[PDB]
Amino acid sequence: GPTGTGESKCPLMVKVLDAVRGSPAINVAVHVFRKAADDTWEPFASGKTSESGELHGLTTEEEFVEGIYKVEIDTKSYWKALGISPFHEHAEVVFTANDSGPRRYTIAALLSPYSYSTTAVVTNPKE
Amino acid sequence: GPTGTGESKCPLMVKVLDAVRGSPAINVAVHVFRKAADDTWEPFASGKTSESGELHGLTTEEEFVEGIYKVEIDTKSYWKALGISPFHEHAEVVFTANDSGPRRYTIAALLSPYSYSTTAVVTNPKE
Ligand SMILES: CC1=C(/C=C/C(C)=C/C=C\C(C)=C/C(=O)O)C(C)(C)CCC1
Ligand SMILES: CC1=C(/C=C/C(C)=C/C=C\C(C)=C/C(=O)O)C(C)(C)CCC1
Repeated sequence: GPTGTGESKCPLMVKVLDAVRGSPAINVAVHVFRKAADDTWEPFASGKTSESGELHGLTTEEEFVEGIYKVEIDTKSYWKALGISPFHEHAEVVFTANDSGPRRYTIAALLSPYSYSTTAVVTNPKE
Repeated sequence: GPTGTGESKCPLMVKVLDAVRGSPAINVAVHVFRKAADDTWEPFASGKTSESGELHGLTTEEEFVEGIYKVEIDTKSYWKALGISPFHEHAEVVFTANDSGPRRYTIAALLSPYSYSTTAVVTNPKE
């Protein structure tokens, strides 16, 4: 498993779906941050979802150390570009990772203009 | 039940449900904040949900002016009290409050240990 800003066995993956059109939510910007020593959020990784609504390759197993991470989904620009003025500014998922060892995390979000749902699927690696 | 920063017509209400037990999520801490010129968040109101899982009297119409607000729900303390290991650190809902539109805002949240869903009901009448 590789080291730095690429994809190991992809420890963090984000998947976003659209509940109004019944399709993946394409081109949604995603920003990830790690809480720093000094209690503030430092930028950790970023990207855009693909044609299938997924974003892989945000980090490696070597760079994804234990910590508190924040994944911010720009849902507002997403809906605005489809001409809807949605309710939320963005959708955020904050969680503690790899505190009992490394794990793979998939963060999924289902979006509607006035509602969002999020779920996480966590698997214990090995290959 | 409870309250916050003083009781009026109830321009903002929060309701929290438990998907694991099919009940209202009681005694959950809720904090609300208003975004400031310097872009940081300032405390605005807070409280704990009552027996029916609702939190009212957080603000009043004079004080609730346009801006961007953040509602933070301490979901982690809620699952720990139940003996469940939860995934999220808390649930946040960030939205812009506008005059133009409707006035009553109900933010509802349905919690599971690895997943949460949030919806907003914005009306002209009550609740
Ligand atoms: C049910 C559900 C969710 C998970 C969806 C997943 C895990 C979808 C995987 C593949 C799909 C839906 C088909 C596809 O890409 O073609 C999320 C967390 C969004 C929250 C709302 C309820
Ligand atoms: C969040 C949530 C849910 C609960 C909603 C509740 C308890 C709403 C109460 C009042 C509302 C939404 C405003 C209105 O008075 O019209 C259900 C179980 C549907 C599942 C999806 C997630």
